[PDB]
Amino acid sequence: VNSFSGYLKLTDNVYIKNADIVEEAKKVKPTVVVNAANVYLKHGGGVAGALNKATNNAMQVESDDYIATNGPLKVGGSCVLSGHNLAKHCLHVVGPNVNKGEDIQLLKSAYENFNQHEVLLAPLLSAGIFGADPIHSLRVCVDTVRTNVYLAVFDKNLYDKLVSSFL
Ligand SMILES: O=C(N[C@H]1c2ccccc2C[C@H]1C(=O)O)c1ccc(NC(=O)C2CC2)cc1
Repeated sequence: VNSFSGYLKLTDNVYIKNADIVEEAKKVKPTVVVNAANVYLKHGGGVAGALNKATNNAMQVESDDYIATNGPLKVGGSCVLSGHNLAKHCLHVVGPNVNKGEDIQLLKSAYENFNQHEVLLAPLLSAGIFGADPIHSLRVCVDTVRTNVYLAVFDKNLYDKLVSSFL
């Protein structure tokens, strides 16, 4: 039993809710919140900008030190950093950004990072300002992630479309 509330169950291990991932993280304080990161960990907008703002920019400060030491992530890769006031840990995962021309096949590799964590609160990777089709992202999630994932979808209209079209 866990503390996630109001989710629709899609499969054995994937759950979905119309929710603001920031508000959801603040209430649940999950072990892992996933950030929709880029390779530079520049958290300017979308989910990343929102999560970083909620940390009062502490996420960005920590991220800048990470990059200065380690260099950029790979598209499809991830790193574990602090969850600050939102979660124990933040798993920064880089899905391909279609608005930069990155290969959508890398979306499966991106979701594979979730399998290193037993339970996660997450957005749909490569959705929103990353330019992928969220219906496709949900399909890849379901077909790739085997651990327990609680998906937060900010837009109610999109949430309803994702549920109604789910196979
Ligand atoms: O952009 C956002 N979500 C979309 C996005 C973008 C980029 C990558 C993946 C995704 C998934 C997509 C979604 O709706 O699930 C987003 C989510 C939450 C906030 N919360 C706040 O601003 C708090 C109220 C002050 C802001 C933006």
